Parts: sequence; C-alpha cells; structure tokens
Amino acid sequence: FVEMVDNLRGKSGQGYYVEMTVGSPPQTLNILVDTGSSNFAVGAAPHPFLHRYYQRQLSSTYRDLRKGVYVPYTQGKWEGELGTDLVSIPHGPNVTVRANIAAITESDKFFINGSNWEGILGLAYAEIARPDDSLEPFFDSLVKQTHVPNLFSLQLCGASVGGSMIIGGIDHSLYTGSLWYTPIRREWYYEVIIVRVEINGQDLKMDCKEYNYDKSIVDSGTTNLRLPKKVFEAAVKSIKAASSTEKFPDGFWLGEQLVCWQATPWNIFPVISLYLMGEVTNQSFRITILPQQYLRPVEDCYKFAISQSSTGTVMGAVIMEGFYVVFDRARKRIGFAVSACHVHDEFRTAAVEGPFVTLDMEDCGYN
Ligand SMILES: Cc1ccccc1-c1ccc2nc(N)c(CCC(=O)NC3CCCCC3)cc2c1
Repeated sequence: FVEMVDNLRGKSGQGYYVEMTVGSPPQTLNILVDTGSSNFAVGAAPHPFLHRYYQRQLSSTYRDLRKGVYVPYTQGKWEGELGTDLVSIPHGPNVTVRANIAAITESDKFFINGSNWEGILGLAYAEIARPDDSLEPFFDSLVKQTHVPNLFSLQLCGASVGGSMIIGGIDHSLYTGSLWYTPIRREWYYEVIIVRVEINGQDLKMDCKEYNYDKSIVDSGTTNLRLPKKVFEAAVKSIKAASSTEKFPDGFWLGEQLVCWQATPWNIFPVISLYLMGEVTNQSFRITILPQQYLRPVEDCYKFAISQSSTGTVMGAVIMEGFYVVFDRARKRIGFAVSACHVHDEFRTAAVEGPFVTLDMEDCGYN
C-alpha cells in the first residue's frame, strides 16, 4: 500500500482527483474521486477548459455500447455515449480491468475552468448510476474481475491539496487510535445514521430524525459539512454563541464573506461532535471536528465551511479531511479513525470515541 500513498491531488474547493489510464495504449487522465455518484465519465471532446480528453479512436480495446446517457444536476448537466475499455490506476493495485465509461460529448457547468481534472469516478452504488442501475459502477467491476478485496479507504489531507486512496485495503500509518464503524443503512449512496450532535460537549437537543432527514451521506464529492435547514439554524446559533468575543458580518455565516487575521483565535471556536450509530444494538460512537476543519483557508483569511442543505446531511471534505474513512463495502459498514494528516493545535485534537449507549437509533432514519 506504500504504492498508493499520496496518490490524490487537487486544488482547494476543486475536489480530489487520481491519475488513471483508459484504452490501449493507456491514455492518462486525472479523474475526480467521488463517493457521491456511481458513473465513470470522462471528457471525450476538446472542451476549452480541459487539459486532455479521451480519444476513443486511439484505443484498440474500445467497444461502443451504442447507447447515450444524460445526467442533469441542480445547475447544469453532462451528456455522453456509453462504452467499455481497459482501465487501470497507475498508483493503485497492479491490475487492469474492463469497465463501463461514459464518454462526455456535451456538458454544461460540469468542468471547472482552471482545474486539472477531466473526468469523475463514481464510487457509490449501482442504485444511483445513470441512466439506470444496470450500468455496473467501476468498483463493482474491479472486484468481480480481480482478487482486489471489496473495500477502499480515503485519507483526504487538505491552494494545493493532497491525499491517499488505498484501494483494496487499509494502511495503518494513515490513522491513529482505533477504527469505529457505523453501518451503511442502504447500498445506494454511502448512507449512515447520525444519532446526536454536540458542540463543545453540549447537546443540540433535537429529535435525531432531524439529523438524518431525508438522508445522511458520506461524500468525497462535496466540500462542506452540509447540515439540513433546521439543524443548520441551531448549529450556527451555538457557534456564534461560543464566539461572542468577536462579532462577524451576519452574511459570513452563509459563506458569502471571509474573515481575516494577522500572522487567529482557535480556542474561541467550538468542537463539533456527531454521534453515529454503531456496530452493536444500542451502541454508538462519536466523531469530533476541530474548528480548523470547518474554517478553511483562502488566499490569514477563512471561509465558513458549514452550509444550509435541503437534501440531507452530507459529510463532505470538511468532515472527511479530519478522518481516515474506510468504505468497508464487503461488510456493509463505514469506518472512521483520527487521520494522521489533520491540522492540530497545542491543546485539542479531532477524535473518534466510544462506546456510547443510545436507545432507539432506528427511529433516526427517514422512510
Ligand atoms: C456538477 C454536475 C453538473 C452536471 C452533472 C453532474 C454534476 C455532478 C456530478 C457529480 C456530483 N457528485 C456529487 N457527489 C454531488 C453531491 C451529491 C449528489 O447529488 N450526487 C449525485 C447523485 C448521483 C447523480 C448526480 C448527483 C453532486 C454532483 C453533481
């Protein structure tokens, strides 16, 4: 796994991408790592923002599937032609597989101008693959056609970001302390149940069903910790309270404006804790984030990285960047451990702790 360490790059706010190759001879593309979709899609036309793109005409192992795909989103969309070809990951396991590839021939508000990536690797489940669940996601394919075990892990390290994606195992030097696993409520997104939220060790005092409405997910494809509406009201109310010492433009708590400091009063900001449903009946654990997780640097200035959401809780790069996250697909469970590469300070750290006793955890999901 020393092979796979530090195999992720990116730029702040612009996702984490991994080098891959497609076709024979191999064509190298930077592909964005996304645990919140399930399509493998790449630029196949010379869009102006792209450094490079998939040239099917160059590939002896390309097979057309004579079948289009449309994928719209809030703003924008991408459109492609479906096909398969030989795919490998240079700094991954030492194999090559045939997987589905959507060749993007038309997009709109998909590619980022100035970014250094050219496609997306959907690592979530077939249930949200477009056009429908019959398009076997890349990871499914890899596990079938090789002896690579059904799991991966992500250490996202935080204008230039880095990280590690360990495919097919765990690297114990990427985390400290112990791994705690919450279960994957259903194999579509990486869906989890959150059963408590504290701040500096103080309950937010809400029905737990409100933390997970209409779902909670683990998503390397999102930047912010995104909480739902109700939860977000209550959570800002309490961070503002803990940091009365200084006051801030009542728009900044919406990411609109960024606050600056010379040469930054860390102790003024609370730790957040999420309790997640555990492996055992009535048992939970909690993950704790420092302010240096939800206050991210720009270019000493900082963006407020917790957002109003309306499609549920999303534990994005803000959460994930403090922890080593294990996507134990084999045993329908997600693992969290304190990352070796998260930013500390003198007096406090991020933490993964348990066990705790929590009754009626089922009643936290939506139906
Ligand atoms: C920017 C965009 C422009 C046009 C076409 C798609 C996208 C796009 C691409 C990848 C994404 N990945 C993510 N993780 C998220 C956040 C959560 C989410 O809604 N995920 C997806 C579920 C599967 C189907 C698409 C949405 C959003 C994404 C949006």
